[PDB]
This record gives sequence, C-alpha cells and structure tokens, in this order.
Amino acid sequence: NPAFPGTLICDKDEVRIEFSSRFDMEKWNPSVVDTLGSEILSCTYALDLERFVLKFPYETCTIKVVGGYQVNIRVGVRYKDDMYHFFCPAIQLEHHHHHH
Repeated sequence: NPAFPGTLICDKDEVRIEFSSRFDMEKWNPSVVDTLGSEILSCTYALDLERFVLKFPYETCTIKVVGGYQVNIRVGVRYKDDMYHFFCPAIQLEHHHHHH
C-alpha cells in the first residue's frame, strides 16, 4: 500500500514537504496540525500547486523540541494512520550551495 511520499526538507527559512506530482498532494492532502490533530491558531502554510510543495515557517507552525523543531502533519473525519510527525534540527550546516 502506498506510503506517504512527501519529502521532508528542513531549510534555513522554512520547512518544505515536497511531492512528485500534484496528484500525490491531492491524494494525501497534507495539513499542518498540532500534536493532537487540530489546527494551530498562529499557523499559515502554503501549497504550491506548480512545484507540488507544502511549505511553512518554523515559528508559527512547528513546536520547539530538544535539538530542533517538530511539525505534525495530518493526511486525508479522522482515519487510522492519519497523523505524521517530522523533526528538523536547530543547526543547519552549509557547505556548497545548490538550491533546488
């Protein structure tokens, strides 16, 4: 059975969850939520329909945890297996820049 295919990108100024196609985004319908599955009052996130990306800032859409930040993502009423959590580190290392 298909696994959630969003690719986590922890960037210097945002978090992205990137997809291979707009169809994957529409199928999984990822949304930023809190640890219980509810919307975060402060959080504005963006869906880029051309590049197939969910993106959002650290401060308003993630929670501080040891060593970094946690974001909670709902996919899909609640369904089994509908909650995901991801971690981004506080410290990002940069060696060579290749933005993509």
